[PDB]
Amino acid sequence: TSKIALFDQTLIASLLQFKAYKTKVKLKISEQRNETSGEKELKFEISRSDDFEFLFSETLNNEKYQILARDHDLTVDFDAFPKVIIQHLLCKNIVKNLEEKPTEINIILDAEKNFCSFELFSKTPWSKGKIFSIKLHAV
Amino acid sequence: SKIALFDQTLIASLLQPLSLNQPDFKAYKTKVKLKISEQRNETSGEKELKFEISRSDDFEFLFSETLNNEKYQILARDHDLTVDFDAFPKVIIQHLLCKNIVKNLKPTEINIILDAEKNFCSFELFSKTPWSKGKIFSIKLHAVR
Repeated sequence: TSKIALFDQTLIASLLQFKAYKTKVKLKISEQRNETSGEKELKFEISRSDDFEFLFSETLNNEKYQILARDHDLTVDFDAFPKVIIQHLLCKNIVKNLEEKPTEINIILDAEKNFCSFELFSKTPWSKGKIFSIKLHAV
Repeated sequence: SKIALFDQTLIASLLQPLSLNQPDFKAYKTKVKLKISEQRNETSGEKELKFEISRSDDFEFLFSETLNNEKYQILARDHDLTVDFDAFPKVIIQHLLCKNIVKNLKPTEINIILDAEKNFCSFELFSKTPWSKGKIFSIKLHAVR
């Protein structure tokens, strides 16, 4: 409940299995309250305007986030995490890519389709600049 | 055939222990001279990258490390570097060349951790991001003696 949409946009992501493919994916990031505990939650939803069976999501609470900031050396707290992610996605690189090969979003699919890994990057002159990778589960 | 690629005085945050037998490390902002040079190994002829840290405050303050391609591969692995050994110095140096137009008319970005016996010091370089400290790499430098 108390679901506030913070980001809802179609992005170009390169999909992986091991042949790569740049495809359009809908990413939704929203704020919600856990029904039993009332605690703040962050929900990530990935879907495709073509594949209807392509539905993945993950809900993060503060505990789940601590694992994510441990694995990716994030210094931002759970509250600021979506603000800096959404700022990166919407405000930072306003570069239009002509579509009738590098991507800042990588999606790695499971052969069984039980999940997928959603990866966000901010390239640097010396590294790929991985921000975080989140495991999204089949809906 | 040693060539100095970078030679500048930088502000670093220095951590040094009270003693070899005590937990306490005290922290200081201090000016250190960093020198990055390229050279050829005398026996093998292979390309080497040398890092040297010194400071006018203490003639006994002399640390260095020489990286060859193999040593670098370990460093690249530990810090997820995607640039090759040849490009590494050019990129790091281009990063360090900082025109601060902060014409006044304290985040450091360099951390140095010392040994109690002064046998080594860990040199760490950072480029802050909105979500992280942005560690570029850390290099263990050894006492020059």
